[PDB]
Amino acid sequence: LPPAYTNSFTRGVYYPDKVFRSSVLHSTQDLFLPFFSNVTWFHAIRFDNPVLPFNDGVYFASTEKSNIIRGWIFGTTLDSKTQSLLIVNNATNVVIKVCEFQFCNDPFLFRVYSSANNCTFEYVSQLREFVFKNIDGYFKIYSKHTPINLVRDLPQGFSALEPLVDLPIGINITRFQTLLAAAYYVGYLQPRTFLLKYNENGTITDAVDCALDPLSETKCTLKSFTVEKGIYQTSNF
Amino acid sequence: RVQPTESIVRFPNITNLCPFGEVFNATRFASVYAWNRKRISNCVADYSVLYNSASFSTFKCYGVSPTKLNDLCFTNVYADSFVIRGDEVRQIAPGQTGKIADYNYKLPDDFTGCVIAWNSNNLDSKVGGNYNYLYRLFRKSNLKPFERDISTEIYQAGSTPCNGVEGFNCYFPLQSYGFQPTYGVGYQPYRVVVLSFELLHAPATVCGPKKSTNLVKNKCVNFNFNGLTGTGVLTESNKKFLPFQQFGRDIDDTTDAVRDPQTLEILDITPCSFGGVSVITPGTNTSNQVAVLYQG
Amino acid sequence: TLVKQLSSNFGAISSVLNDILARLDPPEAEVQIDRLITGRLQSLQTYVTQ
Ligand SMILES: *[C@@H]1O[C@H](CO)[C@@H](O)[C@H](O)[C@H]1NC(C)=O
Ligand SMILES: *[C@@H]1O[C@H](CO)[C@@H](O)[C@H](O)[C@H]1NC(C)=O
Ligand SMILES: *[C@@H]1O[C@H](CO)[C@@H](O)[C@H](O)[C@H]1NC(C)=O
Ligand SMILES: *[C@@H]1O[C@H](CO)[C@@H](O)[C@H](O)[C@H]1NC(C)=O
Ligand SMILES: *[C@@H]1O[C@H](CO)[C@@H](O)[C@H](O)[C@H]1NC(C)=O
Ligand SMILES: *[C@@H]1O[C@H](CO)[C@@H](O)[C@H](O)[C@H]1NC(C)=O
Ligand SMILES: *[C@@H]1O[C@H](CO)[C@@H](O)[C@H](O)[C@H]1NC(C)=O
Ligand SMILES: *[C@@H]1O[C@H](CO)[C@@H](O)[C@H](O)[C@H]1NC(C)=O
Repeated sequence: LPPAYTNSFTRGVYYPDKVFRSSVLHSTQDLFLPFFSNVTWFHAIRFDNPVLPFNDGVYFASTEKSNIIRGWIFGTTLDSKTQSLLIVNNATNVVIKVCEFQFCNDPFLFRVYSSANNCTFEYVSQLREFVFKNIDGYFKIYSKHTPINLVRDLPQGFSALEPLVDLPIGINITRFQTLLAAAYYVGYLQPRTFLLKYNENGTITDAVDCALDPLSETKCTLKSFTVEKGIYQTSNF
Repeated sequence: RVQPTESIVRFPNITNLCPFGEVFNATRFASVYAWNRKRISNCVADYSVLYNSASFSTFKCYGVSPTKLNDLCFTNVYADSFVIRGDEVRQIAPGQTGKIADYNYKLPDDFTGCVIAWNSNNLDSKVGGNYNYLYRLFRKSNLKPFERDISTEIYQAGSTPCNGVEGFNCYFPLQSYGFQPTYGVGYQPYRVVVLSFELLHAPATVCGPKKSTNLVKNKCVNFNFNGLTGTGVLTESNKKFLPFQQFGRDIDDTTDAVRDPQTLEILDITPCSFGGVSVITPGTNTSNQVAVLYQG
Repeated sequence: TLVKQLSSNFGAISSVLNDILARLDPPEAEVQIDRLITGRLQSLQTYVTQ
């Protein structure tokens, strides 16, 4: 079945750092998901569990009702010849392992790996939107869950993403694959510059792409969400 | 300016000692081409037993003064250990050339850390031959900083691709050190360790020995909060920090809120009043009495 | 703009003097402090002229 496509509507905005602000505008230069992006749509229910590229960050948005999706695997070759990463959430805890695994052809839910030879890091604990990044050997996860029942597509609205955990793993990453009615979206991040508005309490309420269309560019230049009649200078081609 | 009266420091509880027992007292070192890396955190780094202890040959390092080491809160210090020849100790520096500095191990230009090297001739000398140390000699291009390669393929010097024959114009990139006690000091094997770390970019866990003190409010004091330094009064805060935020900033890009690393309470900081001084006089010809105006 | 000119390195390693006074002794902190002084003097002169 050929892949389907859709458009995200101002989604994937997370707090760039751990510094509090209030009632101020701020410009940041970091990896984001561009507005009105061309995100790929998958249907897992006929099977669709393809290994998807992990270029420099993935915005993983999944809608669930019976908790069908389990986790993700991260690595390069996934044949125990190199180092691999594991994040599995079963009914009790979120297992995290960094070992050499002989991953199976179709790992679902427990047929995951044939064997585990060498292990480096382990950890055992006691609508969803996720963002994964790997910079300077740190694996960062931003997440926030919000219920929705409005439309069967991706609803349009603005929601911030709060930092959850940072795992000092520091491995080489190029590919990933999800661990399995169920559907999920996959979007790719890329380096852009954004403008963020903080309300009185300190929660992101709106954003503007600095380089989407000329009006948004002028808004970014003026550092204001309202622009009056006139002519303004932007840049040089 | 209202002169600050007291000084306070706030650090969390740290009791573990950094795992330097297996770093400097290591019984064996790894090959330099496949250099070792280790992550150190959640410990107090006492440098009084490094600079003021067993004589290390060199302690060249830039960016951070060695004396002030115990007074800073670092961020995810790194330890790298390997063995290089005595002539090769000079190559471990930014803006350096050489086979080791270009094909084996490179440092970034803005490197902040301390490199340590000491004599290791006695423990790494064999009369029959100490050939357990391997070094890189041939590679495609200059290694990027903080990058490791362990590929072992027959290097093609010119034309006539080797295809794994190691014939003419085909040499093995990896060669073995031969270490006798009956050699020179310049050829003597050296055990060298490299420390690299960040500074004030994230919540920190390594801070060194610094006795914590009490806290005071509504008085112009000097304060140290996880290494951050500044002058101002401490007051109760009405802001609402999220449980993932540890600092507060304003339009002026200067900190105005800070969370206590012990009581988990947020504090507001405001500057001490400075103003200006003006003198009011009717002229020295008429009288000498004057009036002083402390502005604003 | 005068306020915001206080967050520029001007060729130093940090934009805050409290991080220059620490982690460094005077002999090599002096050059970076000189760079900061030159930058801030230039900013002050420009503002005064305007
Ligand atoms: C998105 O990408 C697909 C494949 O690259 C393409 O067929 C489609 O026209 C693009 N745009 C939309 C709106 O789907
Ligand atoms: C989840 O996995 C962990 C470790 O793999 C195991 O200890 C635990 O019993 C599992 N729980 C369930 C409900 O399978
Ligand atoms: C990796 O596994 C191999 C084979 O099991 C073993 O010989 C080697 O010592 C292991 N290395 C590490 C670092 O665990
Ligand atoms: C990661 O692995 C891929 C696949 O071989 C490789 O092309 C890439 O250069 C590797 N990157 C690093 C940093 O090792
Ligand atoms: C800030 O939070 C308080 C309490 O949660 C709420 O009453 C108030 O409306 C919030 N402010 C804004 C601008 O949403
Ligand atoms: C190495 O061991 C000796 C005792 O054998 C001890 O005095 C010294 O402090 C140790 N050095 C390190 C770095 O642990
Ligand atoms: C440190 O110890 C004190 C008492 O010894 C305790 O109250 C506090 O919760 C501990 N942790 C921190 C972060 O201060
Ligand atoms: C000072 O005051 C006296 C008395 O008012 C006056 O005669 C004189 O001219 C004034 N100036 C000087 C320089 O004395």
